[PDB]
Amino acid sequence: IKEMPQPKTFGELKNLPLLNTDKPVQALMKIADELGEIFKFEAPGRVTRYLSSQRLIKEACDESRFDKNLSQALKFVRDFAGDGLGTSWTHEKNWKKAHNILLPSFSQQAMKGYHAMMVDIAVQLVQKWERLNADEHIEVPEDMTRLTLDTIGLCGFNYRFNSFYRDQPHPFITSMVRALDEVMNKLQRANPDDPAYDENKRQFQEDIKVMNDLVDKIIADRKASGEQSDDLLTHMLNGKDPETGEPLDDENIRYQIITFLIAGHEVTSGLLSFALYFLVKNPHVLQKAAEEAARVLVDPVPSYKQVKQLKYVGMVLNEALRLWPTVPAFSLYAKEDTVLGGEYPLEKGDELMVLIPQLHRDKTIWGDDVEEFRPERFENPSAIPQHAFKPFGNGQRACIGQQFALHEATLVLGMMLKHFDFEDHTNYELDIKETLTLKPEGFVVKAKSKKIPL
Ligand code: HEM
Ligand SMILES: O=C(CCCCCn1ccnc1)N[C@@H](Cc1ccccc1)C(=O)O
Repeated sequence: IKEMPQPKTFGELKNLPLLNTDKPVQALMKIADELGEIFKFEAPGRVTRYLSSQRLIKEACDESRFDKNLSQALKFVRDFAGDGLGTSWTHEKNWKKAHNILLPSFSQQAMKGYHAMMVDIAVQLVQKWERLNADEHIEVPEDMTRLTLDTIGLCGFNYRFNSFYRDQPHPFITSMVRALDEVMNKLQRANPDDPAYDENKRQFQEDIKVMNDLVDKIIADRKASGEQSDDLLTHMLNGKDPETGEPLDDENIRYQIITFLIAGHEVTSGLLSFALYFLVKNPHVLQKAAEEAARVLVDPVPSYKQVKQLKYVGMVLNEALRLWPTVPAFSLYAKEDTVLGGEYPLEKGDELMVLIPQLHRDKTIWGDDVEEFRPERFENPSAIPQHAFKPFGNGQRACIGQQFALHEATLVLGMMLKHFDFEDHTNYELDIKETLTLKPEGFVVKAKSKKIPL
């Protein structure tokens, strides 16, 4: 029996003030560096344990011993994502129902049907960059978010956000981002009941109403038109859970749409942003990825099959997910009393946090060059030990969107590498801005067209 370490405390507030910082994930990584593979973390009314080693996390990923927990972040997101798939407990009827209904909509096979709509947006991104003047640069996260948001709007409910036509965000996105911002602020409040936050709370209630009203209208409009487009909304309106034989109701459909819009916004564009960052910081890797793009993408527009042949691009994306996974943690609870790692006894209901970026730096798994960007680490998933790489979560509660995210990311990065040479013209210094996701803030490049037509 080992006593786990714990970072510095602040009297009655326990460890909570350590989260009152601009970059809490990066702060928690630094604590893990200092304290090792497990540390206790306490706040008023809260005890959890942060795990960072594959040795312990492989046990935590045992679904017979641990189930998904809603972290405080997820509990707060649930105020607007409801019992959508990402904020529901495994035992809620709507989790298994929606899971069973949506699985075929998200399979590798379903990507063949989304492919054309993803290409539509990817070409818009390429045309924007083809149309820049010589003296201009690219705001990378900003453009990647235009791409990923538009892609989930079109594939998700046949709706064009038309993000490449505008600077101001869509009304829905204004409220979604402000809601997510309130969540992060609320996690950092030492005195969350202070009347100083009454306005924040009033604003949050307003932003929830905007998200609900706008998505409910999307659903109502679709029902009234009878249109049967090949999108997630159509699948949810028509699908029946094989098990219960029931369809999802409209309220839960709205929560799923809200869930997908969160996931497909900065969470997914973060992957592309970090990938392009690592590529321009590693020119030999960029060249190898660019050589593959040119070899495989022989037609004016990529086909579904060509995207699947972009193996090295897929390895680039996995290595980007290894260093900066854009859902940086998830939470579990013990289903019964159990012992973690032969050393840490846990009681039924005890909570764990999996600190993914720190797992992905476990030198006993990856070797001493863990900070280097080497996509070749992913040549053979069979050489990687169990549960060493978890950017999409675990088990039946893993990311249902994983194939969607990787297909759109591989497609557009492939096209970017085919059509442009890239210059890190400012010698950009990585600055990772934290929301509930991660972004290389202010990352900019210049792109010189290879003048290959579409
Ligand atoms: C690179 C982009 C993405 C990453 C890194 C990511 C990561 C994750 C992770 C780690 C989880 C587990 C969370 C937990 O255990 O609390 C998760 C769950 C989920 N993700 Fe993603 N995701 C991405 C993109 C997407 C997209 C594009 C969609 C949908 C369009 C999506 C939909 C979901 C859903 C619905 C769940 C909940 C699944 C369930 O519990 O049944 N994700 N994601
Ligand atoms: O460590 C984290 C990282 C954030 C996890 C959410 C990530 N994500 C984003 C979208 N979907 C999930 N979050 C803990 C913080 C905490 C610990 C103890 C006491 C208070 C807060 C939590 O949210 O509970």
